Parts: sequence; C-alpha cells; structure tokens
Amino acid sequence: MEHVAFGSEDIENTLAKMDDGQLDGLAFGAIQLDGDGNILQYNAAEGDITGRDPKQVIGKNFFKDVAPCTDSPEFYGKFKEGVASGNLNTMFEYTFDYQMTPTKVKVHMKKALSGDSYWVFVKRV
Ligand SMILES: *C(=O)/C=C/c1ccc(O)cc1
Repeated sequence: MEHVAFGSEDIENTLAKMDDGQLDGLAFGAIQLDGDGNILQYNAAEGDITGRDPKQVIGKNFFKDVAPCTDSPEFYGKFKEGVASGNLNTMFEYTFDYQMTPTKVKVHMKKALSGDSYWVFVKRV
C-alpha cells in the first residue's frame, strides 16, 4: 500500500512523485483531470468503487462521457470555477448513480502541483 491519508494538506506534493503504478497503491480513488475534464490518470481503487476499467477511461472526458451525473453545478460547476480561477480545494459528499448501484462517496477536488491539472479523490462513506 502507498501510505497517504485522504484529505492530507500536502497531498498534491506527495502524489507528484507517483507514476500510474504507485497511484494504484493508494487507499482511495484518484483521478487526474486536465483543465477540460479529460482523464489523464485513473487508479485501481477508483475502478473498484465505480466498476470502470482504469485503462479504458484514460482519454475520455469525465463530465461529458464517463460521469454525466457529476455534470451539475454541485460538482462540475465547482470544477470549472476552480480551473478558471487557478485554485481549487473543496471536499463534499456526492452520490454516483450512472449505470451502477447508487454509491455515496466523499469527493475531494484539488489543483495539482503540475501545470494545468486537477485531482479528484474519492472514498466510500
Ligand atoms: C455519475 O455519472 C458518476 C459517475 C462516475 C463517478 C466516478 C467515476 O470514477 C466513474 C463514473
């Protein structure tokens, strides 16, 4: 296991070192998005939570293609305000319910240290 706690204040520094293999060792779901919402990284714990195959969703658009239930002011609206502003750090509960059993999660969105990229972290509640 890679030892990093969900919601850690310096999480973006810790995950800057990780390749896709190391990201699969985390205790929670992790998705890296560009500023348009396309999926750059998607780890194994996320696929365990949602059923998606991590390899297959890389390159898809999270809000348009993969996760239409997040296309709402409560989730995508917070993302696009963070991208526009160049800062984002927010944590909230949400229900994922597209083509899956409805699953309640805690979501943390945070700007990456890397240029124009954004993390979405997820854990079951
Ligand atoms: C609602 O459509 C959510 C879908 C979803 C959330 C997170 C994922 O990793 C995959 C699909």
